[PDB]
Amino acid sequence: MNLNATILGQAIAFVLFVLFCMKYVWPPLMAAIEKRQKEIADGLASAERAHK
Amino acid sequence: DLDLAKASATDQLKKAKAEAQVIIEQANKRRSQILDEAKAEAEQERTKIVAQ
Repeated sequence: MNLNATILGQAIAFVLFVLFCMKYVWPPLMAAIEKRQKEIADGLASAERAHK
Repeated sequence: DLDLAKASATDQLKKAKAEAQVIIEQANKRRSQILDEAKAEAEQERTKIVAQ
């Protein structure tokens, strides 16, 4: 259809949602998920070590 | 499982460490008895030799 200035206004909205997401959203969620994964992995690892 | 293996460990060493000594004690006891017989007989045959 018709190109518009909106292609420029939307580039502001895009970049800003990527920075706030990158900083606040992603790092903590991945931190929590990895914190669960590590605990179960190493707990069972300790379990099989003591068994032997 | 970590709790259980520790308990089994402690108990198994409990059995083995002492039982080694109880069997060694049986050994020493029979040693003492056998030496009693040995000395008694080594004395008793002096009678046969002197009568000869």
